[PDB]
Parts: sequence; structure tokens; C-alpha cells
Amino acid sequence: GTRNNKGFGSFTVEYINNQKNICNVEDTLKENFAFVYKKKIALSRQSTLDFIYIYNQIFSTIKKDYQILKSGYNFRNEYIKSLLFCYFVSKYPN
RNA sequence: AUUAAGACAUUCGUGAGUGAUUUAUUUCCAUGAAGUGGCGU
Repeated sequence: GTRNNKGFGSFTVEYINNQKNICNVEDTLKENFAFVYKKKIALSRQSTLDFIYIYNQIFSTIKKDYQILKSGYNFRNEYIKSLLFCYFVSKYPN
């Protein structure tokens, strides 16, 4: 998709030739990627209602974390520095 | 006046009749409508 790296492309295969697919996501991610990082998001009750609410939480969390990574967060009142910044100013501090 | 004289190789006659420039052949192969957020710790 467009901006698929941020998560608007997620698919899984269920039936291959009318046979269920027991493929572990964790193991395949471990195999084909250099680093794989899991985050357990607090699914506040629901989980049976408001997939729209689930999407809102998931994508707000992604925006949160990725804005944290390469930039800061000058939003409401809480300041956390850019970890992309903090990496370079620490390693060989120039 | 002499084994001489006389005599168009000529008349008639369609290079014509039959017969598809046709048969076979993918305008196709490769290819992300995608990338990035920025601003006041």
C-alpha cells in the first residue's frame, strides 16, 4: 500500500489450497528480519467491539512511537528527546 | 528458243483454360502510485 512501512499493508494467509495455515508469525519474523521487536499494547477490555477503536489506538501508538524515534514530542506537556538525536550525540559525541 | 513456260509455303487458328499471396505467429515481456513528515524539552 501507500505508507505500507507504517502498517497499512498487513495481511495474513488463512487457507492455502483449502488447508489451514499454521505459520508462526514470530518465527517467520525472526527468520527474515535482522531485528524483530514486540510491543504488548494494553487492549483495554473490548477486543469484541469497536475494531475502529482498536485501529485508532494502534495507529495513534505507532505515530507516538515513531515520532519519538526520529524526533521529539512537543505535545500537551511531556518532553522526551529524539532517540535518533540521542544516538549520534552519544556515539562519538560530535 | 535452249529436257523450256507458268505458280508468294500459302488458307484457316486469341498464349489460351484451371488457380484467393495464402498458411503459421498473443503488441508482448520487466516494472510498488509510491516517498517523506515539519514546527515551540
